[PDB]
Amino acid sequence: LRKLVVPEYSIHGLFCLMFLCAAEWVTLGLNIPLLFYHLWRYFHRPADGSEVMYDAVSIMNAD
Amino acid sequence: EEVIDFSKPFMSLGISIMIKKPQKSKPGVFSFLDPLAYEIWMCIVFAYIGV
Repeated sequence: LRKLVVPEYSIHGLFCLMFLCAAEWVTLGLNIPLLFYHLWRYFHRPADGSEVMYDAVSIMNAD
Repeated sequence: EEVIDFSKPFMSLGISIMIKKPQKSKPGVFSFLDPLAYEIWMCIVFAYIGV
C-alpha cells in the first residue's frame, strides 16, 4: 500500500496541472478539493509514529 | 450646388485607409516554434508526460 500511494496522488496532481494549463476551470475546481485532501493525508501522518502513512503496528486497529 | 451647377461625377471616390507596407518582420526570439501552433506544443508536452 505504501509503495502504491504516491502514484495515485501525483497522477491526480498531473490531472489538476493539465486542466489548469488547458484553462478548464470547472474540472479544476472539482478536482482541487481531492488534491488538497491527498496533500493533507500524505503530509500530516496523524499516526504518532510519523514515519509511514500506513504502519504495520498502527495498522490492524479497527478505527 | 445651391449657388452653382455641377455635372455628373467624372470620378467617384470615398474615404480609405493608408498604412505603411508590411515589411519582413525582424525575427522574434522563439520564432523556432512558429512552424507548429502553441496547442501542438502543449499537447506534445503532456503526451510526453502521459507516455
